Amino acid sequence: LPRITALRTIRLPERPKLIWVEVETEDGLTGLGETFRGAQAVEAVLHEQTAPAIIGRAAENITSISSELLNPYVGFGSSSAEVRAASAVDIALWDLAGQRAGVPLHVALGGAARDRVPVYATFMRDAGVLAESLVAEGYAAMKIWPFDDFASITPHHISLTDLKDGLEPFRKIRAAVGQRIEIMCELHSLWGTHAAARICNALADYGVLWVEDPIAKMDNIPAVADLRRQTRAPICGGENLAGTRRFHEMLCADAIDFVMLDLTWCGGLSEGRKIAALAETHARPLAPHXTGPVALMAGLHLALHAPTAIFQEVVRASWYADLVDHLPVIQEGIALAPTRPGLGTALLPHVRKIAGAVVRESGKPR
Amino acid sequence: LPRITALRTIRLPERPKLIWVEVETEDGLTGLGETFRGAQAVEAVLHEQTAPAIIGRAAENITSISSELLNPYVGFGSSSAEVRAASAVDIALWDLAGQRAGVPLHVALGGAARDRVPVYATCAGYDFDAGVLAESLVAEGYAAMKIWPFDDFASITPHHISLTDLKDGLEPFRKIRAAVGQRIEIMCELHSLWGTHAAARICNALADYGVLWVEDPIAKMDNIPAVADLRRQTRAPICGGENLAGTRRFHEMLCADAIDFVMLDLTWCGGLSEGRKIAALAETHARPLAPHXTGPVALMAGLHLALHAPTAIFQEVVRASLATWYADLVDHLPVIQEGIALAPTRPGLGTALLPHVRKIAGAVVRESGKPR
Amino acid sequence: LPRITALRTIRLPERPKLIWVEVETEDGLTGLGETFRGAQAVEAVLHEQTAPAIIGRAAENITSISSELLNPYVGFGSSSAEVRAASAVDIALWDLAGQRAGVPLHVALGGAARDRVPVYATFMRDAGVLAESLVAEGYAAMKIWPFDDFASITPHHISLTDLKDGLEPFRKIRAAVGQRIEIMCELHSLWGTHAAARICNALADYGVLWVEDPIAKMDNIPAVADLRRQTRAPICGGENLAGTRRFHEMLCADAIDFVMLDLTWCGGLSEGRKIAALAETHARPLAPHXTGPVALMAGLHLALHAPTAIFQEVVRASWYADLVDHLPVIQEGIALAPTRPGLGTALLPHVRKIAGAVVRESGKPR
Amino acid sequence: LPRITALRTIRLPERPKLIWVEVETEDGLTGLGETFRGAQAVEAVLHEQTAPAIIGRAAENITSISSELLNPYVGFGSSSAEVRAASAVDIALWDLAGQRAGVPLHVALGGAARDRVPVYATCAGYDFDAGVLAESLVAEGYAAMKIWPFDDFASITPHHISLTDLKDGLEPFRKIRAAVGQRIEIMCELHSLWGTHAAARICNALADYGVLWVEDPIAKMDNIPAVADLRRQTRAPICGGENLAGTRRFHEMLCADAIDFVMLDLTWCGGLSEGRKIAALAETHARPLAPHXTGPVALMAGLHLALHAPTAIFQEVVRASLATWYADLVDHLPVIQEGIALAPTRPGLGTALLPHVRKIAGAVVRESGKPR
Amino acid sequence: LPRITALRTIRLPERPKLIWVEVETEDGLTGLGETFRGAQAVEAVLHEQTAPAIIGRAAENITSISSELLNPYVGFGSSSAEVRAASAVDIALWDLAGQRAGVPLHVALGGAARDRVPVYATFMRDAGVLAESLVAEGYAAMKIWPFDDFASITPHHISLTDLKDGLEPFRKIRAAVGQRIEIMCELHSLWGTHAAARICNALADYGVLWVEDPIAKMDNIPAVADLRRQTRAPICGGENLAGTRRFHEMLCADAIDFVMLDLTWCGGLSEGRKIAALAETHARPLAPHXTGPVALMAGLHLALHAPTAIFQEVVRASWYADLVDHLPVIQEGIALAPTRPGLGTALLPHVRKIAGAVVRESGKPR
Repeated sequence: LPRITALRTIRLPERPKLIWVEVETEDGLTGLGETFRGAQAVEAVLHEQTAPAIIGRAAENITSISSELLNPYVGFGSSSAEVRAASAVDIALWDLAGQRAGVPLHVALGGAARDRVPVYATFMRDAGVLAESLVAEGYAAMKIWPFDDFASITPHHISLTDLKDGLEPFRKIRAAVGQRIEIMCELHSLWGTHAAARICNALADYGVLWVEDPIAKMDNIPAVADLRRQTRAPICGGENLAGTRRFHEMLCADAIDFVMLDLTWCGGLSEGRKIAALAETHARPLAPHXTGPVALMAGLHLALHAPTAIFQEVVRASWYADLVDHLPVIQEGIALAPTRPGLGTALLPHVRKIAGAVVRESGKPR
Repeated sequence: LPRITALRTIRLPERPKLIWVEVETEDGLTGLGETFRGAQAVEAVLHEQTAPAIIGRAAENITSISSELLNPYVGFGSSSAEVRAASAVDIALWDLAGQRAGVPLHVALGGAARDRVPVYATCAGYDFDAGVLAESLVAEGYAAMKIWPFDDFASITPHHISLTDLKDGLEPFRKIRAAVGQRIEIMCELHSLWGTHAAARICNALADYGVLWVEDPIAKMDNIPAVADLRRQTRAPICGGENLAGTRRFHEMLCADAIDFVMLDLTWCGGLSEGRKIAALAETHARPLAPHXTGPVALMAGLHLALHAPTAIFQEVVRASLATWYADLVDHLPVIQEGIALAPTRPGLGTALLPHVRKIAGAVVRESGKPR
Repeated sequence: LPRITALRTIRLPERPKLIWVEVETEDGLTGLGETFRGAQAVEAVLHEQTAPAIIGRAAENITSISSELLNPYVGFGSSSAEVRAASAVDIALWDLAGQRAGVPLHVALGGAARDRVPVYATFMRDAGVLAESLVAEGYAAMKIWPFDDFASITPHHISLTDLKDGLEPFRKIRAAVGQRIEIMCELHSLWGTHAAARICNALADYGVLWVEDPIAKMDNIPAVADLRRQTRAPICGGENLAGTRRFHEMLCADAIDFVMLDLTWCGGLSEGRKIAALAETHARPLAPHXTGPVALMAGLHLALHAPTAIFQEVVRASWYADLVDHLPVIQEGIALAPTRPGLGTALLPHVRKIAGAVVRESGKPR
Repeated sequence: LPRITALRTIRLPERPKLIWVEVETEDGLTGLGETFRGAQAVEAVLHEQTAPAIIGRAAENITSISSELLNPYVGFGSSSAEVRAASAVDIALWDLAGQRAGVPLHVALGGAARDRVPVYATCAGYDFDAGVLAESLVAEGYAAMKIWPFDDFASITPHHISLTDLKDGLEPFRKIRAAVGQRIEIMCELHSLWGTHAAARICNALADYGVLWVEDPIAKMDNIPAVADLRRQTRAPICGGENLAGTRRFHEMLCADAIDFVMLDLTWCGGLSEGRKIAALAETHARPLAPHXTGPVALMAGLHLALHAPTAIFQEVVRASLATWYADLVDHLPVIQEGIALAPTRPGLGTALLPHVRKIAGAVVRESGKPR
Repeated sequence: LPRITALRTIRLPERPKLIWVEVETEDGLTGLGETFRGAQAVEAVLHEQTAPAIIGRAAENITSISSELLNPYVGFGSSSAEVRAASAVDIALWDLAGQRAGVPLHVALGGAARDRVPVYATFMRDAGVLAESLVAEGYAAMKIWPFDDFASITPHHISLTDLKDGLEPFRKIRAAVGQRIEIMCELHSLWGTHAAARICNALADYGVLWVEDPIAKMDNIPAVADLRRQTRAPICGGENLAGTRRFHEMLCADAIDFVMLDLTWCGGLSEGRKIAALAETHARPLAPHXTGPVALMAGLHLALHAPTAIFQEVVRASWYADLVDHLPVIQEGIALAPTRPGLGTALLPHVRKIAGAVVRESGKPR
């Protein structure tokens, strides 16, 4: 029916890590997608290789386009420039399916599993004070990463004295708010097995909800599974992983307690929907990750569709409002279900005319 | 002492999939590397991401640089544009180590395991009846040949192959046997095109032709359980790894008993540092190895690895009897006589871009740091 | 290019466990290696079997020579007299590659992963006092072995009363310095499964960094893996093991938390480099072991190259200075990266003329 | 009571790989043992290390002594010079136990399981057309023969074997079959020379010759996963263990279903105490066993184990019809008639060095303790 | 050489569970063996089936006779009447080998691994008082079974109140003697999985050395392995098991921490020697079990030979002295190595003339 007509990318010097992709179909509509990191490489993928492959294709064949884009000869099965490009396009295509059908993107996926989802907020100074305001604002959980700096000394060991400093923020939170908020420890994929296990064991007293991405890197499923087995710590994994294969393997190895994924990194909404189905089959909980405003809106759509989603990561400090027309409605630490058709957000008309914006186009723009 | 001072990429409109990378050091030397596919993406990585990370670093910390470049926050554990870019730089760095020490690259790696390696030729000339081909390949002394006559059928569907399409794909195997019998090895390339049923059906049907290996049967070869089940059910000899990257994926293939032979492309796997680690994996498992061959630098890099690797048995090459475009771009190509590649004696990689390459019409030349 | 020209061994009656090997190449240079235990047997291997195999060979083919030497018809896959000889020669050959290239040995290996590495020091009286001086000197860790004597009663059981005596030094350390130093318990491969597990469990309160070589002997990978699983104690293994095969097996069984290796026992630098790559693939930390001055310098070179190295074992009490021209520079419990080409140490000219030195030569000495 | 008083080693310039060990006790008796390869290393171990450890100990604590000598701080779990030295002493100690009790060695071990064992002959005479050989071996009553025609090809490369080299290596198998059909068993020795692909290719190609076993296919046989995968994929009958040592490695081979037959050399595996433990492993797994045969002492030690071991089916021997150098060095050799070795009736090992051996020209004789 | 000439059995109405077997060889010597339970069935096996099989056989072929006797068409692989008979005969045959060679039975086996072995003694009233006398007498360990009676209510559950009563003796021991004696809890193969795990967990605070035979019955290797895994309790197993096969399976499953065996039940000394070698390969400790005086002497011989033996079970209350000429010398909780040839004990001449003794003979008695 309606075919893909043009592909446009936008980069802004103010945000060098971001890239926006707009896909035009012949019916006058335009879909929005986004991805994060290696923005020039992604731009190059989208124009050099993605546009020839997708322009002229019927836009309704989203899953089939995803399969092809997620399956390049090199760079498949990882969050590569190739796969970030594919993720961006897939979001724009689901956006378009929602527009065409006049329903929110999560409904186009197959429907809402919930009308709203708890959000968590994403400390070196006084984490207890921070915990107080977040509790007051109604946030059920908070995430902090106070061990990061220590990995620059060495990722394969952490001193007992450096460990103790890293634990202070958790002591401060529990002293200030007890059990009134959940804590997540983010390890950013920085550590070897021994350091990871040392941190995980030391966190026991603080009752964290999860330890996220403990091992460098999280494609190391045997290392994560052994850590989980030895320490019995709650492990979250997935943020920077892509494709059902690595997710399926983590889940089957019993390496993780929670599934995390970034819809702009993991392959996109079509892939993320498949990962949600894997999480459901294993009865494991899931939370989408959040970069730019589009990643956030795509994530929230998944968090409302996914049978086992429990949280959506939001930022508090994020300029998103300068780029797009709508953001999700968050009330007392709870994001509500969008009702607008499609993704429910679009770039503001001025974004192309921002100083030094790099705007590239393939095909025949409207 | 010697620090990295600049990073240059070259792209030529006639070879759109290729990219050459040149790495300059304070001591006046330039190292050459190369990679293949998504050349603009790779260029972008090299200049937006790699250049700021390596410029100012001592060039001699090859494996440390490689560890970093192979571990980006996104794109790790696969032949992503990130890892391809890393591989190109790693080749340039080993080139430099060879140069500084005045030794061929494979000696910088820790020594030759052999002074020559058997080759098989898959490509020739300027562009890139099986019985007649087999005859002349045998005449020229090649121990092995690789063909891929099933590829077209996968465009009908990658998940089934008819009995009729099967019979036709097997015709070239019949011809080779009828023409030369056991005088050459045959390798069936499947290019990661097929699902489990179609691959099993092809693998079983090839039994009677005594193929040396069936290469990359499964779409895609990160599907280790699918490959392991294939090898188990059919008992076919399986070669895997050409388009995979990093020690993790190879380590997993090998532990799962998924493959009989290890293949790798030195400009896709992470580079020579990683390839050296991948060769050690193979040696530990007692499995044989062959480097894959794209541009002249991949060829020379693969050769160095084939001479260094304890278990290397073959090196994929360009046909030595037929003049090739490689010869237009670089000063030196490996000596291949009678199905044998000889060990290079020159220091470093042993080949460099010809002076006119930077000036070719429509060449995109991008630079970071301070080119001399 | 330059070929191997002569092989010389030196034994000194003062140090009966040691042996030094010097390899001459035709370019005038000479490489130094060393190994420890069964020094006469090693001498016999080097002259009877190693010298015929290597004299006339190009010295640059280090890895290939290692493969042949590590692969004799009998005695492969263990720290045998055959494999200690091979290790000694391989160190001398890497020494020579560094000399030829005019770079430190770790650079010849492929480069530094770090410019310096923490060292640990290697108590029955008052361990707390010892802990004070080591902390003061800046040592991050210390290793003690107070259970050794009990294994001579029986290696398959340890009395609750003997256990308690063995634990005193750990109590004294923690009372005297708290968390200011790491402790490692060395079990010297002396114990059966039950005694090992008893010791490991009793050590929990003292928060040891690792328990090293708990089982007699550490080729017993199933016994070590079960101990690790049942007690969840941090296990170090490898000191007296050789070849990638036994290391690969330990790592795959999840038998260990830390990889230890002795470069004069394990097959040498070429083999040790491969073991470092295994450790890296598993994301496990590594520390080289230290015997004579050469073992120490070879170890330190590996500790600077190995992606996952965290410590280098040093002695405090070691006469090394009477034998060789250079030792590594240790500052405040931190060994710095050598800058001299090659191994960075050579026997002093007088060593051959020491009283009763046994000096044997094969080939044609300079 | 009777304590070990001295330890003697003998080396002869004509048999440079061999070493004999003699162990003296207070009661006037001397026990004989032997081992093979790295004879100077072994001599050194025996005198620098073993002698101080055993001298003064009661000779009757054979298994305790063995446990100690087999557990050196370095060199354990392999046929190291340490473990070879230990094995030689353990044989001498069981020799002594037999002597003191006035029983053949295998009876000291706990009894004969059989009064004779079938043998296969691999060596003859003074130096150490397959159809003609097979004919006379059959004529002489041997149930089995062992050949190793692939060894030379491994010096080209251990990681691949051409189809042509393959065809030639198989020729002796064709000849044996064409000459004698099913009248003799054939055993293919591979001597741990090959990588996984070359071994699989050889194992598969031997299917049609009905070989009893393919021996030590993999370089080296501590690579249990490689051997297990080989046996699984090809279903070939695999014999392993000749050059391995200690119960651990045998226990692991057996549990992994890597082998169909257990081979061991009593002068390399740890000795008779350890071999007895290794035979118990085999019995538990219901797997058959054969001792390997180097010098006359290894032969006699292997025979005793073959008569004792519950699952022993064969014993490798020297050809009984042809006079051998063994007869120059020792007083007694096993009775081998018609492909059968008879149980010795003499006490102890049942053979001792001839008086003139100590005096042979250029004999290196070293002693520790107090020789009488 | 000397052939088996006659087989004689003796039963005494005073001890209905026992049976003695004497084997005569043509050289005038006679060997003694023994077994326990189902004494009439064993008598019937020995005369109906064992005697025809062994009379006329050379006695020196002990291991071969054992193989045949342990391998009947029915009843192999268990401590059956068939296998108890075989065990009895095998002990008599090893006894004879020691006599012929003029050495103690453990020396005939291959030698002593130790010249002496610790013994442990085998409470509802006041276990603490009992603990005091045993400590005073020099016993390193004691074994009690206070949970037995509860299994007669039901073997598949134990009440929290019944559990508490069962634990009292352990509380009393630790209150009265602290860590001065080891405790073993004997469960007699009485319990299902849940009861066994409940008991095992509740015993943690009392620091028992082992829990022996927790599951009904100990051929249930998966049930024992899961118990060991879930509770991490030290498990002893083997007393009533026979043949290397069941032992090999327990050990490979990591079901046990200690190997126990009864030489009159397990197949005999030849079989027990093979089980000792299995224990050694796994690096697991071993203790022989003790029924009549012969079982005890046979056990002690094994405990002196077995590389990994740590204890020998002795009784304190045992009339043995009325039946045989020698018992082992126990000094301060330590049994010393026998020096007499053979088993080192023989029936007293009067035993055949005891009132109502049932004495049966096959072959031609002297």
